[PDB]
Amino acid sequence: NDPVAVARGLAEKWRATAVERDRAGGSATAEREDLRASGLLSLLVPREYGGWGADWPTAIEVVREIAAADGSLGHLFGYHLTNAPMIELIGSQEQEEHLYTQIAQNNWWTGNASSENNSHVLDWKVSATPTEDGGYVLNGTKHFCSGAKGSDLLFVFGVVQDDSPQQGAIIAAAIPTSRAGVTPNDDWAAIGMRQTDSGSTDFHNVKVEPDEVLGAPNAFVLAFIQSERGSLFAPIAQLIFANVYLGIAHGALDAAREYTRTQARPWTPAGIQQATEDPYTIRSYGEFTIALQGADAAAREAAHLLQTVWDKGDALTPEDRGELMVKVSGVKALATNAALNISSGVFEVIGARGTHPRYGFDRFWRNVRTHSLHDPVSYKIADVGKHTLNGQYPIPGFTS
Amino acid sequence: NDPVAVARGLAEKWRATAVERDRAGGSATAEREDLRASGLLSLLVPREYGGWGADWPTAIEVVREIAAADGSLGHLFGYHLTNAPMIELIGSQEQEEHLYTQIAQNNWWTGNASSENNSHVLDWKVSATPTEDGGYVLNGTKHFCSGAKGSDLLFVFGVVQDDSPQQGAIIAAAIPTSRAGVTPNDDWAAIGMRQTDSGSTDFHNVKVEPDEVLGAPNAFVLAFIQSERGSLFAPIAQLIFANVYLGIAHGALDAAREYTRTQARPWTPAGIQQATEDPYTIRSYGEFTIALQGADAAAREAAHLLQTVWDKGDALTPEDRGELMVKVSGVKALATNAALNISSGVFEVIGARGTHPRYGFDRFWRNVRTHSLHDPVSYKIADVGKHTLNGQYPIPGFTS
Repeated sequence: NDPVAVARGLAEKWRATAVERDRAGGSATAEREDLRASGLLSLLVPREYGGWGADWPTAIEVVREIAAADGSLGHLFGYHLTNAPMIELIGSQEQEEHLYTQIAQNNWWTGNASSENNSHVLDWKVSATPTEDGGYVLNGTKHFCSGAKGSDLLFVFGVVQDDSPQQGAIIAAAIPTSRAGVTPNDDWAAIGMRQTDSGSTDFHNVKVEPDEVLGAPNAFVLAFIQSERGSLFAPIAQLIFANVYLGIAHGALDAAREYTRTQARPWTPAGIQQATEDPYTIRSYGEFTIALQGADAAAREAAHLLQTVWDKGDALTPEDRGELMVKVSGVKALATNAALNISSGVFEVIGARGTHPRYGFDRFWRNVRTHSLHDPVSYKIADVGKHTLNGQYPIPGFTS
Repeated sequence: NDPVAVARGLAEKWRATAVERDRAGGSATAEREDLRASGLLSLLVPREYGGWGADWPTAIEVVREIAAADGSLGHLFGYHLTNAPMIELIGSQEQEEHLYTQIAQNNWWTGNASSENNSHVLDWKVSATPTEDGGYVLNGTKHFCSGAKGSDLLFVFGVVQDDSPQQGAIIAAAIPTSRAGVTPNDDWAAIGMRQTDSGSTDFHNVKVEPDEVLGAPNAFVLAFIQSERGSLFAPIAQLIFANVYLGIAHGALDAAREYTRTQARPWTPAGIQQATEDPYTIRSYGEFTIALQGADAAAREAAHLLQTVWDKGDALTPEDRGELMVKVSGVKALATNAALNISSGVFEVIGARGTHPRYGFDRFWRNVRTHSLHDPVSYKIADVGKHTLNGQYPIPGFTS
């Protein structure tokens, strides 16, 4: 009924273990179970199929709530949300009905071992060999996945690399993570985003049934070229990422605020009497708040635009998609730079004693600093620039 | 007799284990021994007493080289260098001859358990109780020390808090760290500066002998009020800190450069062929370099000014000290800002694979994010502003 309230409940529960979990790293097994039990995994699945049928702005509010409590869980959950929509972006009506129903009925976690955003297709590690029955066999190791480990349903891409008619095609499929031959490894380590389970997954002679293949061979690339509905992949993922960062930024700001009010001491050599009345501390909080004020407002407008474009279905035009991606690109930039600035900047007001690991105050920065590198913010900014000056739209792809 | 070359040798040696040492934290036992063996501990001790007799600019270059290798070791060594000068600043010539000679001949580490920079004196934790023979007994626990643990000679402050004529005076002393009742604890933990040994030290009925008391009771406070030679305490320490930050920034920049050249991949969706030819990567390296170019140049000028004021001895004037502190305050701000900006910003050019803990790339940011909070940069900036607008000099103290 009120997924945001549910998210708030989880956030409250998770704040108590936030420091220890960041320190420990590894999979957040108990928290993934909390999410499973909450029902939120089917947030975006249509109510027709047992899901919550939430709109994009609402699902984003949930992501933000979770991200503020825990950057890793925010990304884990937010990215999970982007997987199933692929089914209606490039998959068939039959697949939509079947898989949406199973996901909501079974409260499935979804994961991906999908695109290699910065490799030419014939160099991708996971190959797809066509079989006589119209399916494929997957082989190879996807070195960077998102939530494969711990997932029930895995959205995987492979490239046909033999010399058949499908040579070079990206094959998208949704298969059970528990299928023999699929090995999601426990090898994720990073300065931040430590509990996102973003390690490697091995595929050893993994069969993909014809009916598990989403769209035609190379459907995603064909959709990108045409700015068809499948080209909504990037604006959706990018807007979710931007909101994860904004959530992390709010988490950092609120943690700092509580510390300034309760633990911080005034700088007595400056004659300050109360930490909360230091004029530079006051200015810093104003600046943090104002940076988020603009970033959040922009992000909210972008979600409404995404809702509009989404609701057009296959009637969307390349212009609709391009205008959306430009707006989202700007939000990704605003969120990246606000979150980095705030998550680092709050230390100035917290002070020396707050560097103790018991506070884990650097987890916010480490989390944003890590994920913000998924794709280069410099080209987000450039895409916006090319639109402003030249009226040009981003070239659709996995990150633009 | 090229101490900088010796320091470069150590930096080389320390390279293979920089990541592991930051990860492990604790005390840098092996590296402290390397420094002991190198002879550098007596860098600023006059040649007449067995030391190198290096000037401030040279000593600072040594600190910078070490800080670039390892921020903790840079702080540890640089802060150690600031201890013995106290003997000249407020102690007698007899004490100079005695203590400088011991430090140099024994290759001693010096540590401190000195000022509580943000507490009124009657609230300081370490009390000093005068004794019949003209010495004192120390009691209490200094909660934040610098290299007390692992030191051979400890510079300690206590406050006279009994009803006596010396009531409220700060007593400075230099005692062997092994003096009965001194217990440097192994309780240092922080997000960065992990091997600086900055934990607490307990004093249980610790006797300070009459000849170990440096200057009259309250000598430092009296020297501050008059801008006497003792007031060089802050400009020395502050300039050292700024240069530790600059060293850390260079370390980060160099780590990034090597990674960009050898490991980074071009962003192929933008059509880039070589990571080293990306125009935004090039711009970022330019901005990092330029920020350090300005901060380093200002730092160098400040070191020359410190040398000039130092060389005046007791003839320095309050204006001399004031102009110096204003300059150093500016360097502290420049170094802080540059080091935070670079140590965070290099991630943008390194990219997602560089977030793996095996690279330890966040250690640079964690180190400067931590120490930069020692005293508030906002008041460094304000002190400069007050000089610029009003011609006012900073009020001399332990941090200004």
